[PDB]
Amino acid sequence: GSTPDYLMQLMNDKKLMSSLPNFSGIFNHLERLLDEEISRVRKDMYNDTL
Amino acid sequence: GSTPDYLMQLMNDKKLMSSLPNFSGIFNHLERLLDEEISRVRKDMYNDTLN
Ligand SMILES: [Ca+2]
Repeated sequence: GSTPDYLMQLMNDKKLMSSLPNFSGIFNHLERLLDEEISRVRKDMYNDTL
Repeated sequence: GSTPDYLMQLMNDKKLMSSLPNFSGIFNHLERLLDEEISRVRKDMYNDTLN
């Protein structure tokens, strides 16, 4: 039984990062790490179905 | 040994985040994910050594 609240919070962080490409551009890895966490979360929620 | 380039880039990102508390504070999880990746990287580099 999975909870969407975490995923929802992450995607709001992601929307925000997308809105600030100038800030994102001064970090080496920051936005990629958020993307990877989001992919991980979605995979987990789906796999707790199988 | 060296050069541990990925770790240095991450730790630079972390210092930059610390330097920008107002920017960091508008996100729910962003800085923690960075902290977690750093710990993971240091752990892997150390474990690769016990081989
Ligand atoms: Ca922190």
